[PDB]
Amino acid sequence: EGREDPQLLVRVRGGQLRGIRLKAPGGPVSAFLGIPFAEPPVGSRRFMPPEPKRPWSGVLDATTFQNVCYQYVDTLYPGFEGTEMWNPNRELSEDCLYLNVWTPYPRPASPTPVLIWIYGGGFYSGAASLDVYDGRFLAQVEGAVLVSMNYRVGTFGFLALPGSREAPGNVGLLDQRLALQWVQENIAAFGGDPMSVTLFGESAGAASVGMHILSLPSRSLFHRAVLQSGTPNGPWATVSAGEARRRATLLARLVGCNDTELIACLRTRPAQDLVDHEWHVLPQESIFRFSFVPVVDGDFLSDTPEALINTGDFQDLQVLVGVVKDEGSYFLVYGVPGFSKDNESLISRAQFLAGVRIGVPQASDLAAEAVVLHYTDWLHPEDPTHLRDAMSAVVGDHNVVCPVAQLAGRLAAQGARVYAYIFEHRASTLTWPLWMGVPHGYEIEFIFGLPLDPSLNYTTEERIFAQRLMKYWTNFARTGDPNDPRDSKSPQWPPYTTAAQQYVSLNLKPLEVRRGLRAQTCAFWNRFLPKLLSA
Amino acid sequence: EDPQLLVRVRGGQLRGIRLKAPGGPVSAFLGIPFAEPPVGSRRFMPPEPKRPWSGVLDATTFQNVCYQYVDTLYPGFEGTEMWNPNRELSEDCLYLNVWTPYPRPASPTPVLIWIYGGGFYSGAASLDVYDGRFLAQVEGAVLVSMNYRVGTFGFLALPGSREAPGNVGLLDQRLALQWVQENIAAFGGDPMSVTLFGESAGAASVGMHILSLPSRSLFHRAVLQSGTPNGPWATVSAGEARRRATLLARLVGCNDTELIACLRTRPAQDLVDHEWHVLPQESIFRFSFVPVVDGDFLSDTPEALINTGDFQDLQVLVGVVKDEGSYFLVYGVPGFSKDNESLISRAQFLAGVRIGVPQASDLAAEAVVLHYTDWLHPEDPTHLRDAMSAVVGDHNVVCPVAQLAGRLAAQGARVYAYIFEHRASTLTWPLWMGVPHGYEIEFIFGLPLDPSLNYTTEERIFAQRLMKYWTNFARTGDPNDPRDSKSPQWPPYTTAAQQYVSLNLKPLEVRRGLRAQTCAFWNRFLPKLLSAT
Ligand SMILES: *[P@](=O)(OCC)N(C)C
Ligand SMILES: *[P@](=O)(OCC)N(C)C
Repeated sequence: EGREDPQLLVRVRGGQLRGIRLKAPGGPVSAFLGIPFAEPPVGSRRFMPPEPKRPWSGVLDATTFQNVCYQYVDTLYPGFEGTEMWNPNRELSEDCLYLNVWTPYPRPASPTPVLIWIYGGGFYSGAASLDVYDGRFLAQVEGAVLVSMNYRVGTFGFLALPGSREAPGNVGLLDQRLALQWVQENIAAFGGDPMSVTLFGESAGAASVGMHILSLPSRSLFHRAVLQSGTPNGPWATVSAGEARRRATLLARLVGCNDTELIACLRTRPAQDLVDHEWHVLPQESIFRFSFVPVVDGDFLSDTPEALINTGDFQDLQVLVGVVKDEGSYFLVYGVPGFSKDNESLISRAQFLAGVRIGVPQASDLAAEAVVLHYTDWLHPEDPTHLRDAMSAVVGDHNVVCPVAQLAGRLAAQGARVYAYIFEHRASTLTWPLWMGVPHGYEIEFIFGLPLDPSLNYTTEERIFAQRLMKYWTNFARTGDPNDPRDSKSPQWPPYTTAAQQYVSLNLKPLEVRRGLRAQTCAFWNRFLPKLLSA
Repeated sequence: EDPQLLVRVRGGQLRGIRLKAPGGPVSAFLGIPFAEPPVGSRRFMPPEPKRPWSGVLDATTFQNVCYQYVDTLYPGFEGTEMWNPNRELSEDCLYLNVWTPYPRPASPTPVLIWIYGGGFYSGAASLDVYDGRFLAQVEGAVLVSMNYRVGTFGFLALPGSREAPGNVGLLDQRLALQWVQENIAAFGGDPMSVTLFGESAGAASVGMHILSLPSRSLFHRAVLQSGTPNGPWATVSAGEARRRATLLARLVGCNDTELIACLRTRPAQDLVDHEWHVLPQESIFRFSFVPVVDGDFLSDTPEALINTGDFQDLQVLVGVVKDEGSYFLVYGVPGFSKDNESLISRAQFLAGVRIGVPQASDLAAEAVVLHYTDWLHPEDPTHLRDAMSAVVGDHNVVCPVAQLAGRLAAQGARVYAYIFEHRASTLTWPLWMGVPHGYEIEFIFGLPLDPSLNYTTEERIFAQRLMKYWTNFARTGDPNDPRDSKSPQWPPYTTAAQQYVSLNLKPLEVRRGLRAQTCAFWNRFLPKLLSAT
């Protein structure tokens, strides 16, 4: 050193880092990108828990995003922004256990609340380095310290032979945990406050956040939580030990491969081979089902999430949870026949009954009859616009909206402070057709405040709206309360409670308060439908 | 010695009485016998035609009420008493009444035939609310009502036996309908335009004449008020009828022939004493002796018969009241009384549902609870009390009606449907019960036109409307008033549009779908649940 920017040299437990000064709309930020937090999980370490990163010599260059974890790359719609935005934007490699830090410039003198992002991607994709997770705006505008990590997805992060030493499963969850530990020990170097760490994540990121809520060793590593459109409970976020064993051994068969012999053989397989067969192991044709997800191992997850939400003590917990207007529309184009991004997708009753078997793949004939009976509009039972929307509702409700209600309910009753939202604003830029409304993931760019970049084409009300949301989020991280402590003018977001079940609408209009989160419909999914699966 | 009051029917001569209605005189022929008294060896037997009589039979007074249970739940309360027998009980009860305009119509007049309800265990054609003087006078209708056997006497069956074949109460009705084909012309009725109407078990009876071929030649149109032949309460299987019959026998100290002989030796009231101890479960809106699927009167189940029948040349008017379920809650659901407001608890609601849906398995019971609970206020007692009412009304009346209306329309019938929402000002039941079943009858019959009865002046205008709808329906097959416009028309009920009208003080409002979501539950899902316990 000697001739370079003094604000950009930091020491962490493993060594020296050089960050980069970055432009935000309203001024500069500090970014430290691609800080390794684990030994590269390669070679004999594939399928295994992360090991802490051994110290390095010299000044590690932390000025660019690092590798993205090895994963499936979607190609359904080439050139199409709506899908491309989620695709890896750095080299795919198994050597991907890196994390990123954004802080103000200059770094703050007093310790600042830390927000840690956990990306979604169904546990088979994702990357901390996508544009919509750019931490600079929350860093520049709200003075937050934002941290995001890569964690292993797909087989690499989730293939499990439960009980074995060499593939215990949940290791992707462990990468996340290791990055949380890294934050505890090192964030202060950046002016972060380790005693004020808030996890936020969306979809599998949200289910991830909830796993950490439910898993004791993770508990001491954060104080507050945000789950956007995802839950640790529900039909897709976990598999049983048996089922995980089953998918793992099938995948092994499909590629050539006593648990030791099998795993050892899997370890000799090229990464692309596992990705090529990843999708062939699901018990039924489905949507919103993923092959390698967190397992109920009786270790990380001591019991099913359903059990742990019911019987856990959430005394100390402030939690923000919510959903987008159309949780189910996105995946309809991936595998319900009838549906497409390129037309209105008006479907028939026949296509709807078939769609229900696909969106609720674990349902018997009777259970499905019940779904179809519930969501049919008996005045207009053949009406293709309603059917198309009912198909979206089934998928959205079953996988997200009702799980979120089950979670919000149990948490509030076990003594947690819960704030709930439904996000209803469709981006003016959005490239999915109108019929899809607000698909999951499309609140993210607002929360992170991307509309503040005047080069991005958002409307002026969208720029103001983004600021509102960044304020809710960072207020929540600061205090456990999304409300602005002075500003009593603006309508208050009340806690969600079992008695009143209040939540707010997030759109361009001021906060409006509503009651019951699809209460009638969720009684179907959460209370009735389980029992109809004891017959 | 008025010649207007003197008529020769096929069996001989009758002398009527001149009665007064608010706007003029009416000729009444009360207690005309249409069958041999069904007594002694005729108990449980089909009715035989009344033998001809000498001289002039006095038909100026209501005859006896068929032998039946009498309600004593709230002794001296007008709400219950208005349904109790207003004449002596007797097995000698097969009589009918005819009201006609005074003087007797110049040309053949459409006939309405009324069939009382009472759960097939009670009722009488002589109650004040079935008084036909108003329809006869104001609208010029020829109105006929008959007594039919009820309880064990009308409905006890040992199916297959010669001596108690079941459905005789219904055959009583059919014989009274035959009597009308043969005799109504003498009173200036048109036997070629006969319209049945009935309420509750009476509506079910109307529905069975629809589904029973030999009855079809005896009327041309039907009105079913708050009841249907299909659904949980109106029929029983042969197996189940045999079961209750043999159990009633055992209970009163008694091979088919031998068993019936013994039953015939018992005093009427001994049978009635044990009428209510034969039901398989604690229940409400369930009744021991009801029509039986006998392969004779009813060739198959009413469900089977409405799914496949051909109803091309049939006009039908069907409807329900706003609160079909409130009435029976006080008769055996803990927490319910007419005296307080019956704000019930959640536990009372779950136990109330096993009583309201007695044939429901544990899982089906739960589906119902989970459906009818308002999840925004799971434990509010007002909601829970109203949901209880709705479970019972929906399961027993509204959804069966929706089902019938759909089937009839799909299979060629011309159907009109209604919900009745006006609570009578004079009603003596508490407000929480709303509009209980049967409290439309007094309006259709035109009782508010009696200045002495203390109905509001709006209620009188309402009653006039209703009488016009019903009699227009009898005249033409269509309840709409030709002379009259814009304001608005009553559209036929169809499977596509599902249009019905609200009947209340405001002008007709057209609505679509009759508890459409909730009836999909009862009519489509619930059978599947139970079938797979
Ligand atoms: P989420 O992670 O969204 C991206 C696939 N999810 C739908 C589980
Ligand atoms: P309806 O006949 O009325 C009985 C008092 N019924 C509810 C079956």
